[PDB]
Amino acid sequence: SYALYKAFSTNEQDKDNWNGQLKLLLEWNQLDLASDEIFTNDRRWESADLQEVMFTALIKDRPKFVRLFLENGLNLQKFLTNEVLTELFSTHFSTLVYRNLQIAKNSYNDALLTFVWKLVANFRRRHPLQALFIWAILQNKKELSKVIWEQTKGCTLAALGASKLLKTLAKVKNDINAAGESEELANEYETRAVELFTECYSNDEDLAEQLLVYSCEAWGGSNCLELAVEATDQHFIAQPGVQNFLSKQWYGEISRDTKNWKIILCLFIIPLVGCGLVSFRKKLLWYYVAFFTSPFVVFSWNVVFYIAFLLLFAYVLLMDFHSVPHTPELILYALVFVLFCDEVRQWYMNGVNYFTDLWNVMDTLGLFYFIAGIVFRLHSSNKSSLYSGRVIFCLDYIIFTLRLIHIFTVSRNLGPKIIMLQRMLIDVFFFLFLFAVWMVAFGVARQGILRQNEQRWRWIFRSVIYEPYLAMFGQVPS
Amino acid sequence: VFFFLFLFAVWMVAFGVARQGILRQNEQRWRWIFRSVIYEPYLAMFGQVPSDVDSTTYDFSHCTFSGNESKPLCVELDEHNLPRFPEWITIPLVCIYMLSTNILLVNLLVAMFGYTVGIVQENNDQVWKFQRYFLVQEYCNRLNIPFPFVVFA
Amino acid sequence: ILLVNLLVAMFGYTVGIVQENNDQVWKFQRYFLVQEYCNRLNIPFPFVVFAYFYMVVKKCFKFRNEDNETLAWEGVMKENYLVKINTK
Amino acid sequence: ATDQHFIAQPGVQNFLSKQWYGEISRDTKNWKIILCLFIIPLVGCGLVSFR
Amino acid sequence: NFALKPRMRKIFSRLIYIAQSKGAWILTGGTHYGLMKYIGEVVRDNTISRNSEENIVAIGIAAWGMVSNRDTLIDEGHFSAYILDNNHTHLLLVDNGCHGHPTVEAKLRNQLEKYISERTSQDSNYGGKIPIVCFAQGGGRETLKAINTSVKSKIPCVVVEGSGQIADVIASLVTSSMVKEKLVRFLPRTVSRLPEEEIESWIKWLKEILESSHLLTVIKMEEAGDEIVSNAI
Ligand SMILES: O=C1NC(c2cccc([N+](=O)[O-])c2)=CCN1c1ccccc1O
Ligand SMILES: [Ca+2]
Repeated sequence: SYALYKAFSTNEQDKDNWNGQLKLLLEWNQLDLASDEIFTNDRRWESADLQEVMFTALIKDRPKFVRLFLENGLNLQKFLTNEVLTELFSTHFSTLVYRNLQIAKNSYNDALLTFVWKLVANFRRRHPLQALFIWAILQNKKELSKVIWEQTKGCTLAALGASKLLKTLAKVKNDINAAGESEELANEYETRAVELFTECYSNDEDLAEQLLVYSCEAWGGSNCLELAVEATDQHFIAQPGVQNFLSKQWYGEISRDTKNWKIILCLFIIPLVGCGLVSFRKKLLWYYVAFFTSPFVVFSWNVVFYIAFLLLFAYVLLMDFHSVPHTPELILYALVFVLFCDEVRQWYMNGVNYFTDLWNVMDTLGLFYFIAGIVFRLHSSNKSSLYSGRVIFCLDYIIFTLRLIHIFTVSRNLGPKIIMLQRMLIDVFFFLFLFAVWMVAFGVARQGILRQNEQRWRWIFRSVIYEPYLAMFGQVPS
Repeated sequence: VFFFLFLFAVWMVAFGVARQGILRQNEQRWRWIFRSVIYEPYLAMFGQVPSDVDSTTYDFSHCTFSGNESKPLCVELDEHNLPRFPEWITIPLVCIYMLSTNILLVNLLVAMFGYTVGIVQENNDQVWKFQRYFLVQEYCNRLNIPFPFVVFA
Repeated sequence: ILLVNLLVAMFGYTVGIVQENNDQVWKFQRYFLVQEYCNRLNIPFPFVVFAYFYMVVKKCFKFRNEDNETLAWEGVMKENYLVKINTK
Repeated sequence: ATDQHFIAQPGVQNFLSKQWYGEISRDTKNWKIILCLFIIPLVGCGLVSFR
Repeated sequence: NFALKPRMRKIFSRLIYIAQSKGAWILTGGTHYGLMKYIGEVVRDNTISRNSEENIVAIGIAAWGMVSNRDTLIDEGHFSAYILDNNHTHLLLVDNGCHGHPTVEAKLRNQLEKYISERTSQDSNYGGKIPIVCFAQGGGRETLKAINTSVKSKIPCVVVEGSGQIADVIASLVTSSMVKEKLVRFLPRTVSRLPEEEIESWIKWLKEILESSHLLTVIKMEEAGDEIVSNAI
């Protein structure tokens, strides 16, 4: 390249042809030479004709040259039109990347990937730099993307959305090499988002908490915190800045540096609100509302109400259950109506993804078994339907009581252990598989050796399944 | 220990109220409510397997028919003077409870104890020989005679 | 004996793995309870049904410069962080 | 030679899994495959990927 | 047009940080192009990052014979597209005759520099007297005329870099022959349009530069770490 530049330069006719020298030094990777003796003397810069060389540097993976061009002047929004994007996504877009995009859209669909599928369908047939950044990032370019990422405004949103896209495209099973590179690039941009927000928080807290909440006029139609959630990027939320934001939004009006026992003590004794025991940092009726508004105490009031509801359910079910409903059954139906209204509200304000949560599944299940218990219970003067209604309410009480576990996950102490508890199910299922195999083998062998031609199915299953099952708690079959 | 007792109390209350509601009808004595809701599912943590759910090993010589003497109430009867409770709903209920408490919930406490011992042992000797200061100062502070003579001083 | 004391060992191993990730997963789950309790503007639980009627009342009757300012604020620590990367 | 690091590398693992699923592409979920196993004349539908 | 490599980006960022820490004015041309553009951008960045604690002062001193769209008011104007920079919190535009007159603002600029260099304010550590530093990094006729007008006065404190056009020819040599030898070897592509009758004048300009070498100092290439601008000033 240096030999060809010394031949091209000393013809004394094309010394004025800096465009030809620049295209020659772009076709080769000569960064230092083009910087040292084209842009040195500042004797002729136009700033408007650099678009052909810019498109050439984009399509040929020349990131240091686009860095040099932006350093010496070009506006990308001035550079980018819809014809440029259709030439990128139509001609300069690969076909194997598009096939991986199809496989990801078929098997692992997501809201952001539906958005990028819609925009790539737009451009294969207004936020310029973000779409160019998406183009660069799903090609696995890895160094043109950093150059454009330094030019963007919403840089945290850009890094989080890019991490989400590449983590989804790393799940496609064919062409595992591209999946590996997209995984590495995903990890790099999520590291970048975390390390930028820790600086933006370690200077100014109020402006970082201003950053966390914005939608960027439909970047991808969502938020910085929401994009960190939807990618299951749990290191962006386990950092002390977002944790401090969440705790300051959790205690609300009450300052965080007051002890918890003062707060629950003022919860139980209501007219104690007007005293100097709680700190409202973060005249009297404002103290009243600033206490009874915060998330902490509405949660705590709610769990006290729920424990009282369970005691009422237990009293009704064990000690007062007659052929006609007495007064505490009617109070019980009123409280279950309150719970039903809350859950149908939460279904309305969530939609279908409400049913994604397991607790809302068993929550709907418990409400359904309750109303089934009512419709068996009201048929009086029939002993079987009344006993059946009470049996349905007992199994329903099992469901309502086991929901208290998922209630108490918010605690600093019990919380991480209840979350740990669901990571054990594969060990439990391995145990139950091996135990069921040994149990069936021993039970059928013992029943076959001892007896002869049992014809009752109940006394088959009491002697093959049930008694070898009790031998797990140390019973020694008799 | 407190995590274990919270989970065990939740399972214990759920099973005890379900079994007492399925079997019997309108117990009016508070003592025989709490002996049958709290105490017997508690004993099922040491491997007891709660008893009156089987309907073939249940004798009526341990009932009262009305709360007059010590014994529990009978399971509520049919018009044929037969027990009403389904075996196919109380045998697997006892099996699920007995699995959930006597095996999963105890062998989870073992794992958590082992993890806490695995953490705190390199800090444990430091905390012990920090606590050593307090006994050394309370025994070197007083100028004292033998303990049962200290009252003289 | 064999099959129960094997489950003990597997539980102990899984606890020994997942505990350094466990607090991260917990305080990630903390987001969902904070958002479902800070989303609704609500009264005490057994009174919420009253506010339900109030929402029925609704169905009875029926570029920004500081965002540019905070993005322009963000750019400065972006530049500072890039300087720190190339400084290390 | 019981050289189990030469087979625990992702290349031979990918070879083995591509020979294990066979005609069916690996990036389809397993429940569709077993569901089409139980219902035989469901083979002629767009639920499994034969890439 | 203006060549800004990232070393000069770091230097001028550090310069405006020093100006914010000390509460200092910065005098410059005040047009929209190149170095004044970058200075105005960093002024707006340090303003937008802190929003308080002695918001810095950037005076632009423009010629008014080169301003494109001109409006007479008493009432605020709206100057949109020499073009003026957006970010200078103060502008001053000198008055003269026709359009074709550069080097007009240099008289009032250097007269004001002399007046502050003689101005007394005893609440300082310079023994009063309000210290003044003059910086030059690029090149041109205006740079040499500004440096010699400063060093002809007392208390200029001229500081130059080690990269540029005239910054190199003042950094490197520290009579007529050596000046010619360095100027043709560091700026070859301007001398093709320069008559010798003013090249001897430029030799007289640089002789009056090097008349006082104590009032001049330089930034070098090995001196390129951090806090080099404080070490110069
Ligand atoms: O919101 C809630 N809904 C119900 C609920 C409502 C209807 C039916 C059932 N159920 O069947 O398990 C449960 C459970 C308790 N609960 C609650 C109370 C205090 C704090 C946190 C909470 O989640
Ligand atoms: Ca719910």
